[PDB]
Amino acid sequence: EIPKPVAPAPDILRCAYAELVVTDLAKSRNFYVDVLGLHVSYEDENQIYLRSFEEFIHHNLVLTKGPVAALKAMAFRVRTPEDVDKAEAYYQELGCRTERRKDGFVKGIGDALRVEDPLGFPYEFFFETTHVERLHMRYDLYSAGELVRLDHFNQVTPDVPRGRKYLEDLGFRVTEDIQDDEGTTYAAWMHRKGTVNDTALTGGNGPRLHHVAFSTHEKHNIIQICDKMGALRISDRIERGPGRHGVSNAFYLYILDPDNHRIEIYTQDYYTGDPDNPTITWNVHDNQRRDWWGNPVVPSWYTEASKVLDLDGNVQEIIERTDDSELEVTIGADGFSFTRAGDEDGSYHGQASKGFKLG
Amino acid sequence: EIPKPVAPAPDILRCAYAELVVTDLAKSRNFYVDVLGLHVSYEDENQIYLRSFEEFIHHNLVLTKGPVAALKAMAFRVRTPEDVDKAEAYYQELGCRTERRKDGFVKGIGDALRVEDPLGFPYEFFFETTHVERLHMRYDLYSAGELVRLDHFNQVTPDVPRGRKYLEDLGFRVTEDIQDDEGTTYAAWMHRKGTVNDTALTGGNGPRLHHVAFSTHEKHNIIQICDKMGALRISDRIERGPGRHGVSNAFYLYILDPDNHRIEIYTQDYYTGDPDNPTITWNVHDNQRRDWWGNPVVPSWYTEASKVLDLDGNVQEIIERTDDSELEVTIGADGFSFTRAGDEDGSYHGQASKGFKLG
Amino acid sequence: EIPKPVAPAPDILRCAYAELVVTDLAKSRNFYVDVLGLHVSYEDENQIYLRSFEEFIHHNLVLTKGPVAALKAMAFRVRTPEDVDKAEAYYQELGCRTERRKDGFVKGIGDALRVEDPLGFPYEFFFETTHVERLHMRYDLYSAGELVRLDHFNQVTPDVPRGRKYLEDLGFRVTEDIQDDEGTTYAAWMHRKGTVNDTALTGGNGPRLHHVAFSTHEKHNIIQICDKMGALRISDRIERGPGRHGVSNAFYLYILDPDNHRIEIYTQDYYTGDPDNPTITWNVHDNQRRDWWGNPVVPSWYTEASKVLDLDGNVQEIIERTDDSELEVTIGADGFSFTRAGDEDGSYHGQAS
Amino acid sequence: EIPKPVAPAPDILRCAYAELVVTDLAKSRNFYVDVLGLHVSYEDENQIYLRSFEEFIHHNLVLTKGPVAALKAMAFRVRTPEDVDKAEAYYQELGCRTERRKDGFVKGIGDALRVEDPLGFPYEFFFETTHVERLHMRYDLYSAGELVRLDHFNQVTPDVPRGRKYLEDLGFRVTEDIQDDEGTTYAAWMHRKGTVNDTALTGGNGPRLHHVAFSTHEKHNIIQICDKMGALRISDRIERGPGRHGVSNAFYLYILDPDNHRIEIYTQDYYTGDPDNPTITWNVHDNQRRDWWGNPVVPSWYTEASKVLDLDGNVQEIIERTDDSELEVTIGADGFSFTRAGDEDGSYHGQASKG
Ligand SMILES: O=[N+]([O-])c1ccc(O)c(O)c1
Ligand SMILES: O=[N+]([O-])c1ccc(O)c(O)c1
Ligand SMILES: O=[N+]([O-])c1ccc(O)c(O)c1
Ligand SMILES: O=[N+]([O-])c1ccc(O)c(O)c1
Ligand SMILES: [Ca+2]
Ligand SMILES: [Fe+2]
Ligand SMILES: [Fe+2]
Ligand SMILES: [Fe+2]
Ligand SMILES: [Fe+2]
Repeated sequence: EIPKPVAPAPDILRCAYAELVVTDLAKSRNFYVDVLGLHVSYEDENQIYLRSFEEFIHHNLVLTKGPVAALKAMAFRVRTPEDVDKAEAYYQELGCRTERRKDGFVKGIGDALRVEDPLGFPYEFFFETTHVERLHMRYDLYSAGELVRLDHFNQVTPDVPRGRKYLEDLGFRVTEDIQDDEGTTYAAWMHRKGTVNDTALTGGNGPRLHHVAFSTHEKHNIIQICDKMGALRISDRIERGPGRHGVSNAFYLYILDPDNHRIEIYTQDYYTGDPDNPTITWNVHDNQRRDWWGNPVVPSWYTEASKVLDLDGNVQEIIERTDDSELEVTIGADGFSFTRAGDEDGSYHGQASKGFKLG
Repeated sequence: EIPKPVAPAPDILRCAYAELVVTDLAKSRNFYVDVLGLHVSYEDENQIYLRSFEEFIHHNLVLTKGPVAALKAMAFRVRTPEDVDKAEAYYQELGCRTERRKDGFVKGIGDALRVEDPLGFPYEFFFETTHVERLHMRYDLYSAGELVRLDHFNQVTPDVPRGRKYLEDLGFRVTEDIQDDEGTTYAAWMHRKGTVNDTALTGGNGPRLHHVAFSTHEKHNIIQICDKMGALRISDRIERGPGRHGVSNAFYLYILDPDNHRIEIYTQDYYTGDPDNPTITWNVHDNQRRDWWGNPVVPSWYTEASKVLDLDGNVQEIIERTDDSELEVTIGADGFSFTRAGDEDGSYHGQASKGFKLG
Repeated sequence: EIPKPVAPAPDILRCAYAELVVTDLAKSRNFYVDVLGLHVSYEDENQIYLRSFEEFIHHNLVLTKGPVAALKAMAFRVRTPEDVDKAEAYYQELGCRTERRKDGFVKGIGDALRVEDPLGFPYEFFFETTHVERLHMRYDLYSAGELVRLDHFNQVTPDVPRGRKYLEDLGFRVTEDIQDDEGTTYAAWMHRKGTVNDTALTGGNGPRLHHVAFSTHEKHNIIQICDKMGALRISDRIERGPGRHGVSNAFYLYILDPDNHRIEIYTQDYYTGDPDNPTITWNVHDNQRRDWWGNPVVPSWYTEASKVLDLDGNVQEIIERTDDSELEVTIGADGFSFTRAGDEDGSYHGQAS
Repeated sequence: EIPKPVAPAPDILRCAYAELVVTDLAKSRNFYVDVLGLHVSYEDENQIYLRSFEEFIHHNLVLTKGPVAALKAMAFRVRTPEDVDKAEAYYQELGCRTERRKDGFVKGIGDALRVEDPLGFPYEFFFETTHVERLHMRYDLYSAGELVRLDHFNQVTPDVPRGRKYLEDLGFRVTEDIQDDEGTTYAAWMHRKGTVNDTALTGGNGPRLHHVAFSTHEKHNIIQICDKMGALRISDRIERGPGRHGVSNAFYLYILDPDNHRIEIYTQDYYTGDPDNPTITWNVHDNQRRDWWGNPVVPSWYTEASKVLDLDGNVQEIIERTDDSELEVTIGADGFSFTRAGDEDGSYHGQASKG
């Protein structure tokens, strides 16, 4: 169990940006700029800085050229400069390695703290950032698939309850989770900004980064991303979806960047900002929990995720999950899922929904 | 081969309605009225007559209680009363069984001809019909999933070129089809009303009815039908979709009624009314042909379809397809499909796309 | 009355394109290409040829540089090559001036007949056209405001019944109209292709071209056009809408090009292909007939429209409507409209809504 | 000027509900339930408690039968039970009349403080509320016009800067405002929950309630409300819109209930939760500031607004605005607006846009 520090937690506003290491900067630029339409704040031979349509901070995504594709940092904005000091004290009390740079790790961010958190994830906390032109009414630029905000991160970690307690002490509130009747937690979603999540924990070998999520205004904007991928004959890069989630109630799509970093496109979840927001627990065997329409979850969604780096830039060692596997208990050989609790009709035994089995 | 009659073809306007035999009338009413929101023109203990939001003719769907669920008639409206006489002469010259009723087979239809056509299907031709209130501006009734028009039928038949040639002589024009490089045809779509199709042929054991399709205004209306089915905890009756089709370019969904009759919800195909409208042929191995986003086609879509009746109400004997099976050549153990023609990346061998094999 | 020819009418498929004369080609190009996103089929220093997303014929719009902005031709595609000969015989019998060019008037059209029709409008009939890449699945090109098809034309003419009967003889069927209890017709919509309209008649001084209409897939695509015009700070070129029409039930928007040619963006009207399609007549005083939500129709919509050219390229003289004016009877000083017939609550007198 | 208390401000989460006095409970029910589709949490012969599709607290709207239609309370939920104590101390230091009830003023709310605030408005602060079934995935109930959240209130008050300072001290942050080149402020928007507003101030004679706003998921849902109103032949109850706002960037519609209470339908504004969120100031003569498409703002939108009650249920006396009137300066006889700053073309003198 990760103890609660005596030192006060930093006041975290929201997820703010991710820095992803990519192997071919021009290929990655083609995906995030030419395909997905993100807006360039700055670029050079080594990095691309990108932001969503409604953002006013410098960026929501930094692509950094390097030898091994991986998550380098997931960054959260805090409420005041002083909260960066609070973060440093808090993580030092937790016995974590930290690095502080008064003028930032990446361009357009000022005083910043990066940490190897207790789950092995590279987190950044910052307040100071270069404001840029907020493009929210630049409909002369607006794409039919426009990504309007950064919404969340999702992390793969072997022990979800351990992680959940640590994030709750840091001030995230769990909005939804997936459990079974035998005490296992498979996933949890938790927020600061009053949406279903700012980060989330998915049970699996880790630390690895499951995805970064961007939102659109409307469901048709997500449809258009699919449509455009078809027209560009890159439909093999659509991993899963589009769908309606059970957890979050958002309309969703998962796609894969050139280094296989998974990106979610997301819209129309609900308000969670009240402190007694009802926490929703879904049973892992409920076949509407991930896709509300019952569509099967592709096995790569459960097995594949991005490497993460330590503060030296080396890949973090993976620790195997020993708790039960969501894949195995739902769509694997001894798996089970239901449409209606207690009804054999519309249940699935040892395979996925809708007539499919694991490849 | 089906010869072209000397007698002139009737001038067919459009698909108009289907008569489906259903086993439990109240359960079918719950599906078509309470779930899907179709509008009742007439009903009693034996039949329910249903129409779409923008229709002015008496009905688009007749549910007839009977012992064996099946298609009893697929009905086309012709341009004038005299075209019914033309249909009679045309099918008599073909040597088909016909039955003429001056006062109709179903309520709200007048003089009508039913035939057991050369492919074994019960076709109706009629002009006269009782007009009803056209509900197209009744936004006090409009549902979030509103079905606005009847769009088309789709028929399963073993020999597609044989059926296509016969429908062309009837005045239907091919818009799109699916072939392989060695001369096999798997499917064809053909129209009278200037959309992608009024009826279509799917290669398979037949005669069977693959589906009846209704339109919505917008893509979100289709999404709502899925969302409603999830809320009603009947997501197991969502067979396939939602998606974007390759062929037709329509946004789509397939669902199953209580007797397993398949209903397609469909929107935003293109205009085909010019006589040199460009035909489009897709290769059967192109994994964007059916779902443009590359999502796998569930095997039941290829295997399952409704019985059809002869004019005595008995089930038509099925004739087996001898040409290659689309299922087998694409997603079966020796199947294959591609994302980009000639590229092994994004190709699938012996399984479906996205990581699934056949269940 | 325009008598019906004994010569058979050409079989008209649909409205196909318009040729608009524009005064500043580059400014017009910025509007139709950079603002509206139409696709270039051909251009040079004198003309731009444009098409919609789902089109396979060469173009839906030809912009031709000239001294005086006007409609030069409104073109209808006919079913066969022989229908061009039929059109020529038909209009000759009508006593109209005609001009046949076996190699076309504009690029990408072959054998074509232009006429000064009995209402003073320059109509073209053609079959042959150069096919181009149908862009209907080119979602790499698709705009948030994408114009997907050419839908219809709308003509201003002084005597709507006279024009209506002429168009009915040509095979157009009336789908909707606006009348009053006195028996005056203010407007009528008529089709060949099985939508509410291919060419409509608006009562007013004419011949003038009221608008050309393009369709989108969805209502949000129309919203986006408005939003883009705001961002470009050209919201003054949004004339009327967005709204829901009563007549047609379509979602709509009217905007003005750099020469004040009016373009409608339009979506989601209904199927009219059956020959007994029920005709809908609205009362001119019904405040939901034009905008279903009861928003007022600004006077410029009734009074302003494009000049049209004769076959020499000179502007056609205008004939003043003598029938009652829809503007005057609804929003002028003695006009009125209602929300509910017979209810003074929600009625407007001498005054728009 | 309203002084800043020594006492700490309550931590306000969001706007939560309004109580509206209505004169005919059945006609109001028909508007809010049958036309607009709001969900009944509770009703009896005196009151209807309504909530939006995604709400879990007891209600977002209380309709209370009474002799004079008016706003009775605009309620904000606070973060903790202790914040209701803080609210009470804060308003007492401001010298405002307060009333606290441990068991609530309306059903489904527990310990609650109502105040007559420094601008004459009846504010409620509460934490405790009865949770109900959150209908957010009840797509079996979902309307083509579904109202999904309560978004904000908008208040008419004669002196905007005076009010703005008071709300900022309470912890609201200004997101957008409208000013001119002569030192006048015409409107301001301010939030707690990280949207463009939870309440807003519109310069005018007051206290009056300008509107209550509810959100939809998508723009077509707003369109459907207009289409349904046409089908019901009540299009005369559509006041303004639908449109795109300049301020807030939201898609919008304004309609009128049977007592003329104005309801906004609203979707797709932007995130404001960062404390240095950039504040946007529009010029009052910019004809894209209220409707981005330059559609004219009807004079009733400026002149008409609901009465508000004091804690005894009596109508608050209206104080006249002496600052310049947005109506007069933009669409009055001597008004002016522009499409492009400094461009005569697309400008309007002494009349509204679009003819
Ligand atoms: O329901 N799941 O599959 C979820 C729900 C929300 C998420 O953002 C996600 O990435 C997974
Ligand atoms: O691409 N296919 O799967 C199609 C395309 C159009 C249809 O109407 C259909 O039922 C199947
Ligand atoms: O109702 N009107 O104002 C209409 C309806 C359809 C149209 O295409 C139009 O241009 C005007
Ligand atoms: O721009 N205005 O007109 C606005 C902007 C936002 C609002 O919520 C409003 O009621 C008015
Ligand atoms: Ca268990
Ligand atoms: Fe996610
Ligand atoms: Fe189909
Ligand atoms: Fe029009
Ligand atoms: Fe508002």
